[PDB]
Amino acid sequence: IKQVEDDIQQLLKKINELTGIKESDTGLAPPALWDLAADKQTLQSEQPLQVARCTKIINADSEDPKYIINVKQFAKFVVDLSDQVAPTDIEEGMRVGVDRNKYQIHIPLPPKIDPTVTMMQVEEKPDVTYSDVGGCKEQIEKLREVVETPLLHPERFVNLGIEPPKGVLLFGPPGTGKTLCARAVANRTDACFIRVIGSELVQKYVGEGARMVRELFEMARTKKACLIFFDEIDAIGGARFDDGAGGDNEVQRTMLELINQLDGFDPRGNIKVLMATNRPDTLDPALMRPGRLDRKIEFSLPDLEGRTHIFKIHARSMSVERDIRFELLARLCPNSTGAEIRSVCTEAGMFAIRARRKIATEKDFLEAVNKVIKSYAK
Amino acid sequence: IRNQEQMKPLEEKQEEERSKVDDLRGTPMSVGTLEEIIDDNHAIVSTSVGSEHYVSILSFVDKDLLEPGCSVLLNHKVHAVIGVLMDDTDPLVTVMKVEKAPQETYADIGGLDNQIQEIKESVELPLTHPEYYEEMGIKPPKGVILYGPPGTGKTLLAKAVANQTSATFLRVVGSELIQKYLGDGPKLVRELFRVAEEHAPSIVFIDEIDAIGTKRYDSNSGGEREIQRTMLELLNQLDGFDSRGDVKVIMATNRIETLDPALIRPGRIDRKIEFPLPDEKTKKRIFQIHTSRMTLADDVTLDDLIMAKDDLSGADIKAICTEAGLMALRERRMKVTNEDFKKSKENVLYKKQEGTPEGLYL
Amino acid sequence: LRPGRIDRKIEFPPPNEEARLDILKIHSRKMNLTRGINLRKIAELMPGASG
Repeated sequence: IKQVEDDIQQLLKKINELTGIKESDTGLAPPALWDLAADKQTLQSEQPLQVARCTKIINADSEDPKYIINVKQFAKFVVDLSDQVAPTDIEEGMRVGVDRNKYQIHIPLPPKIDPTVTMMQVEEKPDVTYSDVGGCKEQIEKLREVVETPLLHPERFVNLGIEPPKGVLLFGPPGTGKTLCARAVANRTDACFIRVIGSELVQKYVGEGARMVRELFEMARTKKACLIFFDEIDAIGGARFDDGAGGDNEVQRTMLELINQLDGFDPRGNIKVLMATNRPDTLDPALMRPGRLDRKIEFSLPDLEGRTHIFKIHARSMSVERDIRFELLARLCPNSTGAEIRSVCTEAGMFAIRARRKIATEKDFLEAVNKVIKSYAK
Repeated sequence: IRNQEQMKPLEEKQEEERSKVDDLRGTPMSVGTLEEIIDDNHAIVSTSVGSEHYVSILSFVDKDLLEPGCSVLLNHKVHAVIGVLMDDTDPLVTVMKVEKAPQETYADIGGLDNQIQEIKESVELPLTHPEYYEEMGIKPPKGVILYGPPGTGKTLLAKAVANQTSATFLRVVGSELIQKYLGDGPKLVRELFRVAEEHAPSIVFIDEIDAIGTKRYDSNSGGEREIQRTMLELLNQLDGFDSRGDVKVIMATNRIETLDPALIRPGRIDRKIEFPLPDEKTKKRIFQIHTSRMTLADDVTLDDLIMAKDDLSGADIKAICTEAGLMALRERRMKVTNEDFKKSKENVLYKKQEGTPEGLYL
Repeated sequence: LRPGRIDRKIEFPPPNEEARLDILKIHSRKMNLTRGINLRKIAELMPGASG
């Protein structure tokens, strides 16, 4: 029954496309297909590049009318009179423009400030919002002021004549909500969260590493308003001042290259940088220094009242009987950060499940402390 | 009759479509690669041929089955998409076997019982019961750590558990992730995670490493950089994304006091599982199953050999029998005698010790 | 060394006077020499030494 319909669907699309390919075939054509994953009522006529792929390159200029710009190993051929209109923007090549190398060839579109080819994680908006707040409370308050507020109300900052920082720093243990906090603002702030793992950027062969740093920044510039999330930069973050001793130079080159882009001629833009370190101490003075790093946002030993808010979050899912109060126990319990506070609770539900009861009890809670006290000490 | 009516115009239309594809399909058909996906009805392609031609895609194949960097078929002079290539290589990642439902069960070991309930409650139990996790509102632990002198029951228990649990088991050898090559080691851990995600739900058995033992107080060092570079990415994968069941982790280490608390991270791992030492009664239990398999005789005194034993786990025991069994086989008899048991018990005793005693605390 | 990741681990003896006599014999079957030689003497001349 379905089958008849499916056959009719191929056939109708086929006849219209055959006519279009016959036509497109004449005069040749660019890189070889259409992929849609936007809308067809918004179509670009600037396409990203850093090299010029050419396939024909038909154009209008007086000194010749089908001028080409390559740099490729075989056919690196170029314009016959320098700097005369060639690519037709991104006609017959889809990234034809100009070569980074240069041969005094025309630039309708630049070889820098483009997304180009990449290896990237861009991660569309999260879903999380408040999940360990209580001692993560301070960290929230400041992060909104730094990241969100400039994008929400920029016009205000200009009247005053103040410009906001470009980077903030995160430290303390990950997966305690140090980590959550960066995603939680990413979802609220509505700007693309771009996740680069510094350790990945590290490569087997030199110069490549610099190349990567550069590529990231060109993309970053184009899109204006974005967040670069650096996962535990210490691999190519500082430790280091020793000036080589055998490929401690290669990692240092990447670290120095990043500085160039930051301190350089670029300016901030709407670009925000979140850095992630273990203990901030590791990192070098150049990475610390103002005119790139200014605010360092911290974590902390959570006050008692705080613990309760986290427990309060947890208690909506967890079947309870409220006639007992967790805060009294919590004063007696070891002082520990947010992650252990959720974990003891999580342990508590299991004992119930064995007991063959569906509601929490005072009894469950007593048990959890003995295991947990043991677990840090292994 | 309703069917007939659809059928009359259809049959020809059905043939016509097949004729139309065959025109495209016509030999040869060159493989090439889609560089990148430019969503405003474009894409980047690298051709090792010469010509490229921007075409509309056929309706069998769509762009939703096109991924960046994919291999696709191009014609050699009209360079159009017939289909995407369906021929893919071997997982190139570090040593893995995947196995659905292994032979062995956990009824063969005995006297170890408590530990067996611990893994049970964590791994097996949520699969069995949705709604018990809903009441509580939480996940069973993501992962556990099994710690003891190398697999005498650690290893046994894992094999057993994969049959029970009825999902794909993937066992990875962790040392093998270590490479003295700058790119190789990180690429492997990221491929290891990639492979997990496809096969989900899945069980990850991590065989012990040297490299989870070292963190220092630097976060990377001028020493062997790679072992910590790798160690970090293990963490990032874990504290980035929590599974209730999509990935279950079994971790194994000889000693857990080598490990780092960074590595544990409470609220992923909450369970630390400890195999007790050899306890006297247990030795007899484990043994009774091993002898059953083998010939047995009415001059065997089961207790006497166990009594003579002290601080020996199941593996040596499984081993003693096997050794003795060989002697018998040389004699070409299937009868077992005391004598056999004595020589084998002596060989294994000879080899383990040369120490001096710290007893006599009385 | 952990047992049961082991099966048999077998000794290979260091060479000896009996042994040396017969390897010499094998080798000699590859090349032509006189008949009427006492080889027995020759192995003895040897102290310990590898095959």
